[PDB]
Amino acid sequence: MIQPQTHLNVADNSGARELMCIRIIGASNRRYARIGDVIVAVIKEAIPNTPLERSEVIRAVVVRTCKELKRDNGMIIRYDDNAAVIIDQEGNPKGTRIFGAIARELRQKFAKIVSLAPEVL
Amino acid sequence: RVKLGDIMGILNKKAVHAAEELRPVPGIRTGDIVQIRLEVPENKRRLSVYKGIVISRQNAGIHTTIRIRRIIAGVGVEIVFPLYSPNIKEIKVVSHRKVRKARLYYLRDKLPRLSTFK
Amino acid sequence: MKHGRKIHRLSRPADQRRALLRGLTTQLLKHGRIKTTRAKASAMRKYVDKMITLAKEGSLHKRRQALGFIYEKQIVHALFAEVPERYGDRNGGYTRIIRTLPRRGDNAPMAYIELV
Amino acid sequence: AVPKKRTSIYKKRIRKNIWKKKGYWAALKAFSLAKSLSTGNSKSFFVR
Amino acid sequence: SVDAGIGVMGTKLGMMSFFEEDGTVVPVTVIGFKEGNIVTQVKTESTDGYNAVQVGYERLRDRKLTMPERGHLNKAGVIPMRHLQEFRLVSVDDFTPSQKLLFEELFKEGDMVDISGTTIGKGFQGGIKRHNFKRGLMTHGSKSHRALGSIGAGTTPGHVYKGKKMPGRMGGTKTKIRKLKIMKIDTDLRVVMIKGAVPGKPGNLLRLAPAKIVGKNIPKN
RNA sequence: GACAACUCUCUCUAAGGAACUCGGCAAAAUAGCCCCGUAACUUCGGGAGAAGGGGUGCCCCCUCGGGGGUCGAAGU
RNA sequence: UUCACAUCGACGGGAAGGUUUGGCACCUCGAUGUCGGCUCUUCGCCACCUGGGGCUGUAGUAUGUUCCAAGGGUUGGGCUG
RNA sequence: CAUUGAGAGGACCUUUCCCUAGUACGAGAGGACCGGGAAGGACGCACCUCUGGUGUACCAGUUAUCGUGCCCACGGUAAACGCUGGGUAGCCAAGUGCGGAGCGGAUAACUGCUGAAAGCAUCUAAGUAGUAAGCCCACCCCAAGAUGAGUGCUCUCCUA
RNA sequence: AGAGAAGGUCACGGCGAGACGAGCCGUUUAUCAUUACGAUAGGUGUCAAGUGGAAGUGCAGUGAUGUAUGCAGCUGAGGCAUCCUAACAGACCCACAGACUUGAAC
Ligand SMILES: [Mg+2]
Ligand SMILES: [Mg+2]
Ligand SMILES: [Mg+2]
Ligand SMILES: [Mg+2]
Ligand SMILES: [Mg+2]
Ligand SMILES: [Mg+2]
Ligand SMILES: [Mg+2]
Ligand SMILES: [Mg+2]
Ligand SMILES: [Mg+2]
Ligand SMILES: [Mg+2]
Ligand SMILES: [Mg+2]
Ligand SMILES: [Mg+2]
Ligand SMILES: [Mg+2]
Ligand SMILES: [Mg+2]
Ligand SMILES: [Mg+2]
Ligand SMILES: [Mg+2]
Ligand SMILES: [Mg+2]
Ligand SMILES: [Mg+2]
Ligand SMILES: [Mg+2]
Ligand SMILES: [Mg+2]
Ligand SMILES: [Mg+2]
Ligand SMILES: [Mg+2]
Ligand SMILES: [Mg+2]
Ligand SMILES: [Mg+2]
Ligand SMILES: [Mg+2]
Ligand SMILES: [Mg+2]
Ligand SMILES: [Mg+2]
Ligand SMILES: [Mg+2]
Ligand SMILES: [Mg+2]
Ligand SMILES: [Mg+2]
Ligand SMILES: [Mg+2]
Ligand SMILES: [Mg+2]
Ligand SMILES: [Mg+2]
Ligand SMILES: [Mg+2]
Ligand SMILES: [Mg+2]
Ligand SMILES: [Mg+2]
Ligand SMILES: [Mg+2]
Ligand SMILES: [Mg+2]
Ligand SMILES: [Mg+2]
Ligand SMILES: [Mg+2]
Ligand SMILES: [Mg+2]
Ligand SMILES: [Mg+2]
Ligand SMILES: [Mg+2]
Ligand SMILES: [Mg+2]
Ligand SMILES: [Mg+2]
Ligand SMILES: [Mg+2]
Ligand SMILES: [Mg+2]
Ligand SMILES: [Mg+2]
Ligand SMILES: [Mg+2]
Ligand SMILES: [Mg+2]
Ligand SMILES: [Mg+2]
Ligand SMILES: [Mg+2]
Ligand SMILES: [Mg+2]
Ligand SMILES: [Mg+2]
Ligand SMILES: [Mg+2]
Ligand SMILES: [Mg+2]
Ligand SMILES: [Mg+2]
Ligand SMILES: [Mg+2]
Ligand SMILES: [Mg+2]
Ligand SMILES: [Mg+2]
Ligand SMILES: [Mg+2]
Ligand SMILES: [Mg+2]
Ligand SMILES: [Mg+2]
Ligand SMILES: [Mg+2]
Ligand SMILES: [Mg+2]
Ligand SMILES: [Mg+2]
Ligand SMILES: [Mg+2]
Ligand SMILES: [Mg+2]
Ligand SMILES: [Mg+2]
Ligand SMILES: [Mg+2]
Ligand SMILES: [Mg+2]
Ligand SMILES: [Mg+2]
Ligand SMILES: [Mg+2]
Ligand SMILES: [Mg+2]
Ligand SMILES: [Mg+2]
Ligand SMILES: [Mg+2]
Ligand SMILES: [Mg+2]
Ligand SMILES: [Mg+2]
Repeated sequence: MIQPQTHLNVADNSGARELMCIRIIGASNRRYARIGDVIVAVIKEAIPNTPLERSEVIRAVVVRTCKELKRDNGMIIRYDDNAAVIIDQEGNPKGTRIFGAIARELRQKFAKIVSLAPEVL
Repeated sequence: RVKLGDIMGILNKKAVHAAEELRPVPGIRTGDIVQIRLEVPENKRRLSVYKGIVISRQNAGIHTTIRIRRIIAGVGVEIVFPLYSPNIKEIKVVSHRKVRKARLYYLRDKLPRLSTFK
Repeated sequence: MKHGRKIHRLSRPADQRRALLRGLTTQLLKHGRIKTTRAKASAMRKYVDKMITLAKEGSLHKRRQALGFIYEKQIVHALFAEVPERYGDRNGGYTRIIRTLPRRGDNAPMAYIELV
Repeated sequence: AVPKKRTSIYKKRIRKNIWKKKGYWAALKAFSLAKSLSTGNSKSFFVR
Repeated sequence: SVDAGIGVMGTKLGMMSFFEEDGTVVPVTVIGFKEGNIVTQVKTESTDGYNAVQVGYERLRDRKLTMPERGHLNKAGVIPMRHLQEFRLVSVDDFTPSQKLLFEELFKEGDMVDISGTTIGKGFQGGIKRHNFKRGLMTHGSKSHRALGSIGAGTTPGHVYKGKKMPGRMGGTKTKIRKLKIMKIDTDLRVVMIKGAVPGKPGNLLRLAPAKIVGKNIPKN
């Protein structure tokens, strides 16, 4: 349930420490980013001397919410923080290595991302 | 011959005996460290293994629910399993923790140490 | 709204309504019959029966639970004496409510609640 | 908000008659109640 | 509003969860039945002006029914019933007064139904709750909050419009929920499980018809 | 008595956290005590309770603060 | 590129509307009062999108212009009285 | 009791993506019309199985203090919960379902077929054919105070 | 004029109905013996559910406290049973075979 002005942690190498979400995309006029949605964020805090400068406008996909994802098993999933992964407009992650768990719900639109994951839920 | 309120309760008891027949379900309470094995609709090869502590158990009928908390790669994950689900294969109690509540929701605000397993 | 909210409010806040009911039941057990407003009566049923059903068992536990409801000890002990005698066979339903002429001052509907 | 005009005699008589009709239903309850206490058979009712 | 096929009536018993082999949980309303669903009367185009069949539902003690009604069910040769309803068909040849309907013969599995019932009464409700009015500002200076807003334009037109949305009574009405699905029929308990919600709390009275699809089940116009 | 809308005095609210608005207006937050630590700047008095951090209940034991135990999700 | 009329259209002319800046002083002066937001509508069409078309300097994709069409839609912020 | 429906309203909205097919089209680069399929958005109608919010019905911890003779244990107060941690029913959404169907009717623009007035031509004068998120029926609620007060089934009209 | 038609209102017990009116359900609570229809509310008994391990008495400990008795104790706005209380007593309205004409039938 990411929405504009929400702050996020980044899940990969890409050298952004923190993102502020400004827009949800592809959802038409929706206000809610949930897992698997592309958001336009900006960089707030960066990891120094990295290809990414703060105050950059970038795309990222939301891989973790504190809201709850519902599969068809009746299974539910809730993380402790919000996080996204910074991508290209191709679906390829800019940074090459991902932290944290992800879901099998991303397997359709993003292959790379499920691949680089340390754990899958 | 069955009166109606009876019908509503009865259908749950039928469902649960029907499900406990195929797959007997363990005595499972709050504060129980637990290992679960899911049959995922994708990957026939390996049935997913979720470890973790039980923070809550909501009893209702066929849909009785268990909430497993675990720290994974530094990110706290809680998962909610319907207990009688066909997609669960094996479930067992690894260990038992001594707890004074019915729901440990306070495990979010505590340190990661307490959610760390395996 | 209220659907399925079953409680009697008696137009008092929670604290006062509790204390009211404690009071009214110590009165009922002390005098055996009393005159009140139909609302207060209908509300008071439940707690009367709670005390009676309580004293049917008699354990130090139960007795402590009654002492912490009723105001006057003496009445409680009297209960735990009398009740096994007087109510032993009656399975529930220990109160009669016999309604009367309304009050002159406000036209509040009255009633007579009896310990049966 | 105020009354731009003064209410005409007849309309006022109709509204007050409406308020007087409640007396009619009260008189019916009262009558029925009297005929109930006038047999001395009611165990739900009490008078002193 | 000519209705496709005969429907039956039933009682809403409340909802539970229902698994499928692959572990898909569908929430289902459980619709029970009672002694009834008996054709009461049949109305011919000639006699009544149109074609319809009146089914009775709930049984009842005899006393509770009124003399006119009891006479109405004595003409049929049927047991006393609480609720009567009418279904409106295009062809009534299959039905005779006193005939009985079985919901097991009119409804298979994977079939589409339509559930009519009465809604939960929420009483007298404000503008917010009844029409989804946005509430005004809670804090900086503002005295409005849950209030209705302005109700019209200025000197012209100089009166409020008809149908202008306002607080009044909400709920408690005949509602129809289109295109539902029947998950499982239980013969033992004579119950039907339907995927999703139907109006009203348990102990309601429902009407189930086979779904009206505006192209293919109904007269074109 | 009843427990509608709505107004007012109040308590709480999932995810987010000023996106509200003329304006963080109003609310929420902080808070005692002991201990460590404390900047630019200066009329050398200040700034300063700067900031920021730790400790805190109840039992025994020792010295006249320290150690050991023990409950609770939480100890001014 | 040829070609006034795909698209522009100078010099001039003929209109409609009553939303701009105005003229008038018929209007109310006692307490018939201007611009923005909130809430809440509603209507017009000179059509921004969505439905159907004609012409193109329309290969295709995308346009351009115009015809019918007002059923629905018309975001969230930084900035300003 | 059950209904017909004059009239009145609500709703008939929209975006990507995938087959068609990398097919027509073009030297290439680019890349379709038409018709099928899914997922979304907004909006509407419900609903409480799940996830929750509240829940001054309840349950537990716990501070100060006054009661119950004192320990124990409970009760009061700390406005309209002392402060916290949970919560069933209700109500509710962020949760769950469902909806937007029509080889129906008549048209606007336009495209047409037969075809005269003007032995040629012309979509028009006769007569007709396609066709729009528009118009009207169908969908959903209301509805005979529709004083034009409808139709249907049954019931009741005692005693002197 | 007596009486009280069918039905209605009131009364009385209620509600998932309700600002009030209105709506809906009840009003001796069956019999059964093979279905179902005769439990409205409260109480009582049991069940789901919540909370999370009662008091008392034992043991361990210098003590705060832990542990056994015990899925305990409290609660149970939800179900299902059972007439134990209250649905007692009753009251009011209400009964010109449906004015008049014209055809048709007999
Ligand atoms: Mg739950
Ligand atoms: Mg008052
Ligand atoms: Mg208090
Ligand atoms: Mg009770
Ligand atoms: Mg009826
Ligand atoms: Mg209601
Ligand atoms: Mg708003
Ligand atoms: Mg205010
Ligand atoms: Mg006027
Ligand atoms: Mg009040
Ligand atoms: Mg307070
Ligand atoms: Mg919040
Ligand atoms: Mg929070
Ligand atoms: Mg938060
Ligand atoms: Mg923050
Ligand atoms: Mg701002
Ligand atoms: Mg700012
Ligand atoms: Mg703004
Ligand atoms: Mg302030
Ligand atoms: Mg404050
Ligand atoms: Mg504080
Ligand atoms: Mg300090
Ligand atoms: Mg300073
Ligand atoms: Mg501190
Ligand atoms: Mg400590
Ligand atoms: Mg020209
Ligand atoms: Mg003048
Ligand atoms: Mg004035
Ligand atoms: Mg136009
Ligand atoms: Mg267009
Ligand atoms: Mg065009
Ligand atoms: Mg081109
Ligand atoms: Mg339009
Ligand atoms: Mg319009
Ligand atoms: Mg518009
Ligand atoms: Mg109808
Ligand atoms: Mg019509
Ligand atoms: Mg009219
Ligand atoms: Mg219409
Ligand atoms: Mg349509
Ligand atoms: Mg090709
Ligand atoms: Mg298409
Ligand atoms: Mg859709
Ligand atoms: Mg729920
Ligand atoms: Mg529930
Ligand atoms: Mg809570
Ligand atoms: Mg709840
Ligand atoms: Mg004392
Ligand atoms: Mg206390
Ligand atoms: Mg005091
Ligand atoms: Mg005070
Ligand atoms: Mg007070
Ligand atoms: Mg609380
Ligand atoms: Mg939905
Ligand atoms: Mg035509
Ligand atoms: Mg042409
Ligand atoms: Mg010719
Ligand atoms: Mg021709
Ligand atoms: Mg013609
Ligand atoms: Mg057509
Ligand atoms: Mg159309
Ligand atoms: Mg369409
Ligand atoms: Mg009529
Ligand atoms: Mg007439
Ligand atoms: Mg009668
Ligand atoms: Mg009435
Ligand atoms: Mg009543
Ligand atoms: Mg009676
Ligand atoms: Mg009962
Ligand atoms: Mg009941
Ligand atoms: Mg004990
Ligand atoms: Mg206690
Ligand atoms: Mg000892
Ligand atoms: Mg339990
Ligand atoms: Mg019985
Ligand atoms: Mg009795
Ligand atoms: Mg006659
Ligand atoms: Mg005559």
